[PDB]
Parts: sequence; structure tokens; C-alpha cells
Amino acid sequence: SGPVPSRARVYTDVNTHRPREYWDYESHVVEWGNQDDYQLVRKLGRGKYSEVFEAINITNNEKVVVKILKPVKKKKIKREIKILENLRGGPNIITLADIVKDPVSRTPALVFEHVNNTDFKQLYQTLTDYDIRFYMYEILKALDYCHSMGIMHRDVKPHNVMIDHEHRKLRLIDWGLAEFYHPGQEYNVRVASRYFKGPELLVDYQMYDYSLDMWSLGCMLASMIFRKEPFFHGHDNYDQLVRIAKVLGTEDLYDYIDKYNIELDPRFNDILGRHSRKRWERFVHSENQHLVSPEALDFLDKLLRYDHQSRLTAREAMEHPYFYTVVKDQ
Ligand SMILES: Cc1cnc(Cl)c2c1[nH]c1c3ccc(O)cc3ccc12
Repeated sequence: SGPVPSRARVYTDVNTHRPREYWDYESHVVEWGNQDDYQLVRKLGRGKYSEVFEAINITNNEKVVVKILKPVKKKKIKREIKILENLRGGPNIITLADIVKDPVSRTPALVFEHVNNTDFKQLYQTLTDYDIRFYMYEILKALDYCHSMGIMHRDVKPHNVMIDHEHRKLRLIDWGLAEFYHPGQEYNVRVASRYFKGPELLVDYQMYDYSLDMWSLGCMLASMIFRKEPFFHGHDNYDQLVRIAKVLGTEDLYDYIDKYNIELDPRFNDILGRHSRKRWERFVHSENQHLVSPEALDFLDKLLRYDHQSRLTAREAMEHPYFYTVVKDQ
């Protein structure tokens, strides 16, 4: 008598038709390379799950990136590895170049191709209207590819899109939260970063799919065209849904949760309020108007839907008039 089930409207059964080995990552046997090939140069960052270093492959003198892991849910290791191997060579997907055992941590270190990135806080202040469209199309190539392979990223955000602006090149990175989509499976709602979490996550609906990534992409688009970082600025996961409802309105939120027979956390009773849907022109002003067009707003509107089933798919998104002005290569 609980929630109504949901299925992806595209690529629904891709994994069910595959051999066990494609998606059964627990059974994957890791192929190890030689750690002596790599010399660490510069620490680039630390997450809760890993440390990331710039390095050099001493054999070819080529720059490289080393991610040294250590989870508590150790099955994440084989999941990330199998996903990266499955997706290797896809459009705009970061390439896993090697897997080595780190002598100090005694855990797997993932070795990736290098990308000469510019800081998004810096880059998202320079992007022209043309450049926003161009780079959005490139991200879509990556998302359609992984969705078609039966994989959802689940952590789409500006930090995970590495851009070499000089060569106009883009890579979707950090597949540590990525998962195989199986119809009917319930998933953990504690994925994605706060500002990019889809309404399905925020209302604790577990039977979600590829469409989660399209919400996240919509948040990125809104932040770029409106020059507002982040677009939905929640203090916590609960306030995050309130911020969304202040733009999309509460009546469509209740319509969404009623469709799937979901009950909001009663915590919302005294914080959600009653809000109308805003027209997107509300967010336009003299400083962002050169980035806004009727095409931009229409495309945005079709990504940022409460109902995960109603959002544009990656392939449909690439069909949108927003991308008509973009020169396609080649
Ligand atoms: C924080 C973090 C987590 N996971 C990955 Cl795969 C990466 C990451 N930073 C990077 C990178 C940073 C710079 C780069 O040129 C390439 C990268 C390639 C992959 C990852």
C-alpha cells in the first residue's frame, strides 16, 4: 500500500539483457598495473572517499591524475572500477588509464588521463551565450552515452565537469557514486551534492533512474544562464526542497508526491508554506540578459520538472532548438 513503482522511460532493460559479468561488479577481478610507473607531483584535493594527486607517468613523461581510494563500504571500489572500464572510450567520459596498488595506503589507486581545467567559479563568469550552449551539448553527449550503457552518474555538478577551455574540450569525472540501473530496484537517496539533489532524493523516493542526472544538469544550466551560484541555495536537505518549491511552486510538488503515493516527512508541515510557480523571467536582469533566450528558458523548463518521468531525456535534450546555433563536430 506504499509508494507507486516507477521505471525509466528509456534504456529500461539494457542491463537485464547483458551477461551477469557486465553489471555484477562484486565478482569483477581487478587487473593491476605497475605503481612504479607513476610519480606523484602535486596534491590536488581530498574528498571523504579519496585523495587526488597530479602525477607523471614516468614512462611516457605524460601528465596523469591519481585517485587513491579508501571506503568503508569497500564494494564501492569494484563498482567504480567496473563502471569506468565499461564506459571507457565513450564521448567525453574520463579515461581510466591504469589501476595500481598504492604502497602507502595499501588500497587501489585509479590513474586517469590528464585535463587542463579552469576553476568553474572563474570560468562560469566568462562563458558567452555560445560557449554555454557548446559545453552543455558536450555534457549531454557524456550523459546519453552512460545512460545508454545502463549507468547513472548521480553526482553531476560543476566540480565534476573538467573543462580545458583553451582546446574547448570537456570530461565528466568522479564516477564514485555511479550505479547500474535495474528496473524496480530501490536506491540510496543519499547521493549527489546538496544544491544538485533531485526532488526524488529530497522526498525519499528510492525507485529513481537516469532522470536524476537531468535535474542536476538543469541546476547547472540555471546557475550559468542566470549567473546565480547555486541556483537553489538550501541550508540543508530540507531547506533545499523549500528553495525549489519557492520557484516551481508547492501545488506541483503535492501533485508529484500524490502521483507516486509518497508522504512528505512531517518536518515539512511548518516550513514548506504555499508558493506559486514563478515564470522564469523573474530571474532575468541586465547583467544576465545576454545569456537568456526563449530557447534557453524553454530547455531549462523541461529539465527542471518535479516529476522525474516528465524531464527531457539526454537524447531528447540534444534535439532541442537551444542547440541549433551550435556547430557540431564534425
Ligand atoms: C576529486 C576527483 C574525484 N574523482 C575523479 Cl575521477 C577526479 C577528481 N579530480 C580529477 C581530475 C582533476 C584534474 C584533471 O586534469 C583530471 C582529473 C580527472 C579525474 C578526477
